[PDB]
Amino acid sequence: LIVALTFTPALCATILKQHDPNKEPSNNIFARFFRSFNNGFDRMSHSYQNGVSRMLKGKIFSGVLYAVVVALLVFLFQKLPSSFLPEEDQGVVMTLV
Amino acid sequence: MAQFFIHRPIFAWVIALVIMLAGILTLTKMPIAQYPTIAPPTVTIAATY
Amino acid sequence: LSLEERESGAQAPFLYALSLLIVFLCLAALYESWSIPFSVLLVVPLGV
Ligand SMILES: CCCCCCCCCCCCCCCCCC(=O)OC[C@H](COP(=O)(O)OCCN)OC(=O)CCCCCCCCCCCCCCCCC
Repeated sequence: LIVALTFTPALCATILKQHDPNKEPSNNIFARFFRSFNNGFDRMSHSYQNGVSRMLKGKIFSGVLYAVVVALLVFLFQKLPSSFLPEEDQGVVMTLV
Repeated sequence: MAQFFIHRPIFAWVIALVIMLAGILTLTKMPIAQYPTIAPPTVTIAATY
Repeated sequence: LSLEERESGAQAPFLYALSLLIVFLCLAALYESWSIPFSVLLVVPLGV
């Protein structure tokens, strides 16, 4: 938190350069890989928003999914076996005779 | 405060450098273990008849 | 003291350099410039 409030505002003020106008289009193989990724994430965000709306209007579906997750969480916490600290290969063996 | 450093980038650079310098110096004399000191005390008594 | 003697001497110079670097950094922060602190550091011999 201290760094975010002191160091990073300074670097944002000094290292970033101002050029987002209409003047500059650019074509590069790397550039294509980022434009596609941005389009994909835009699609993802639209789908997320639509799903949020459809979960809002459907209370039964939401509550049921929620209940199911909680039940599986309880069951799994019962089923998982326990231990203290994992066993390692420390390269020595002791025999008792 | 953020506004304060937006205009004194050299001062922020100095703060960062001082922090880093303290830690680099700290590591040179830091102990290295596998775990911290964790075993409890054990006193044993011995006697013969 | 003979056993102690060996360790004491060697470390001393390094701390002067360490001090000098920190003084420069604090001066640079004070003056908001990496240049001016030199004008201050240069007077160090005058004292000695
Ligand atoms: C995409 C690229 C990004 C890459 C970023 C790089 C990583 C940044 C994170 C740096 C933090 C490193 C932390 C190191 C912890 C190591 C833990 C350890 O096991 O210690 C071993 C050792 C201490 O024991 P010993 O072997 O006795 O050595 C001391 C005497 N020589 O340790 C030692 O020998 C002493 C170690 C001193 C620490 C050196 C720190 C290096 C800092 C590099 C940062 C540079 C950042 C650029 C700054 C811009 C400046 C304008």
